[PDB]
Amino acid sequence: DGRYSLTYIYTGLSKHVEDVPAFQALGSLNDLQFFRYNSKDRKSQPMGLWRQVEGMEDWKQDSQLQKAREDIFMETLKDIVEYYKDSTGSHVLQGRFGCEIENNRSSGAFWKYYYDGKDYIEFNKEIPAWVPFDPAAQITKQKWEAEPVYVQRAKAYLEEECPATLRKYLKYSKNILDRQDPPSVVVTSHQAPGEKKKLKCLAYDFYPGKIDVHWTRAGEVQEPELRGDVLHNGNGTYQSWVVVAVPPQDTAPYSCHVQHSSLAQPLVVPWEA
Ligand SMILES: *[C@@H]1O[C@H](CO)[C@@H](O[C@@H]2O[C@H](CO)[C@@H](O)[C@H](O)[C@H]2NC(C)=O)[C@H](O)[C@H]1NC(C)=O
Ligand SMILES: *[C@@H]1O[C@H](CO)[C@@H](O)[C@H](O)[C@H]1NC(C)=O
Repeated sequence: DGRYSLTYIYTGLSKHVEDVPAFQALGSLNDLQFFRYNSKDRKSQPMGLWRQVEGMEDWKQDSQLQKAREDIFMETLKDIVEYYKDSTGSHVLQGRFGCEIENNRSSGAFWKYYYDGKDYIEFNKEIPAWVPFDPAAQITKQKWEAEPVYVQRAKAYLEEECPATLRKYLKYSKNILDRQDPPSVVVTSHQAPGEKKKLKCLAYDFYPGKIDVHWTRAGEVQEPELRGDVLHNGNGTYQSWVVVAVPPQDTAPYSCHVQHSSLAQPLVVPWEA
């Protein structure tokens, strides 16, 4: 088996402006986002290729869960501002948590918070306890450890529930995270009035993202003039391109090359002037 990670990111603003939700949550599985939730619509919604996966999660229920998470989160943000006596200001609290497995074996877990961008508090499951980094965190810690169960629960969340959720999801996501969709390529050219002719090699509809794309001028690998790539989350696919400018009198042979993990051997696509 390989590496898999389940990450969540919560964002809360103490004085949100118009059109910006006070609370936002999102979740990822590896390099893809599978869900989202904000305090405006208050609904946990699958995203990307997960919008088509059935029976992996009861979104209606997970929404009740996010609403409850939101309440605690925003109360936390509220208490920090109350502590700095600055409710007139605009502040942010960000949370990060999740885990990762490698070869079906839990390989890591994390739970950390940031206030106005600085480390606020984080959970150390080995102790187990919260570690304050900011003075107001001393209060927060006192609250999250007011009963013996609490840390026990937090430790149980990272060591048992989270990795269980991740495994459950992997069961329904093989057709998503384990894909090896081969790249479709397209060589194209454009002549800018006054400029040289440029050739653009495009690799698309492929996954995983790791890919090798380069041109060759007479069997000679060229230095790209431009270069970019993108991940279309709704699709779960990448696109990577390269662009070379060609001398207005060059006659040499131009061919594009693509190497990807899903290919038994590299691909070549010459440009026919
Ligand atoms: C995945 O989504 C991307 C982005 O929506 C698709 O790319 C678009 O494809 C259409 C027609 O093929 C083009 O007209 C658009 O210009 C493309 N968007 C851009 C700017 O990248 C892609 O085709 C989708 N792949 C699959 C397999 O559905
Ligand atoms: C790991 O995968 C096995 C099958 O490969 C599964 O039965 C098990 O529940 C998973 N996690 C463990 C070791 O509990």
